[PDB]
Amino acid sequence: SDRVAQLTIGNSTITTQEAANIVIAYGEWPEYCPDTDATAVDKPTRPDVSVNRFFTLDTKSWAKDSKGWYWKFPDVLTEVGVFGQNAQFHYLYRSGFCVHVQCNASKFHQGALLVAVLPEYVLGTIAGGTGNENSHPPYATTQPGQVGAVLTHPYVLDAGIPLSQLTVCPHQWINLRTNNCATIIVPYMNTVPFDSALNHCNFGLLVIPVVPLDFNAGATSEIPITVTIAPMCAEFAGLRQAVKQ
Amino acid sequence: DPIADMIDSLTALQVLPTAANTEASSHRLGTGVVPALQAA
Repeated sequence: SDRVAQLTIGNSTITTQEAANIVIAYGEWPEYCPDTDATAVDKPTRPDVSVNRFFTLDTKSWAKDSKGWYWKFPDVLTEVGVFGQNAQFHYLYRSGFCVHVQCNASKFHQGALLVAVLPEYVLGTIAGGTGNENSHPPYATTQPGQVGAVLTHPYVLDAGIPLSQLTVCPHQWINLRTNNCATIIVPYMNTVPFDSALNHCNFGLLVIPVVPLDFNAGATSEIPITVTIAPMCAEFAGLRQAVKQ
Repeated sequence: DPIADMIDSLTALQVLPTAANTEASSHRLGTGVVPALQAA
């Protein structure tokens, strides 16, 4: 009876009846910055309900030949709600996250998704194909917003590193015969206690179908994937006029 | 003695190995106490 779960934070609640555990990334819960680690001297703001709540992004469609999707954090929320306004009016930000990915299907469907969190997900290019061009990814690719982007070569994760050892990162699976959701709680990971929300992305969320989706003709062919996220201990400092990017 | 007029620094050092800490403070409203106005 641990297959049922309820996540309540702010004015939002997620219920699930077909779940695995909750993964706490590297065994650490999100926290506020203590006085020994802080360096900036001004008092930070902690809104504590209007920013620490569940945010639901756009919905993907799992087809039979999907490659995979990725999102960048906290780039997905810089234009959404009161979190997106505090991130534009302040210079520094610090927070953890609770990521929840939903995908339900019937008992006659099959497939498996790998849902992983990779910190400092730096993207590469195909270098013009032949390897001679020093190409760089565009701004819509490195920071795709709340919509997200599609992976072009998911076997090398578009960065030259294999998918087969992506499970060294905090991860869960969505196996369609077993569960319909995955939940990872991520703390703040950086070399600095605060950072910019418009210039730096802490981690990337990767959702890749390792086993492809399959069903017989006559069943439902529209299988969607929804991502719902929540900041946990959001702090903001360095107040100045609003800067969008 | 017959003749009575023949009878007849500001700062110090301290060891400071680190820079100074910052204390927490709140707002302040009142008269008479103005730490921001100086005289160069």
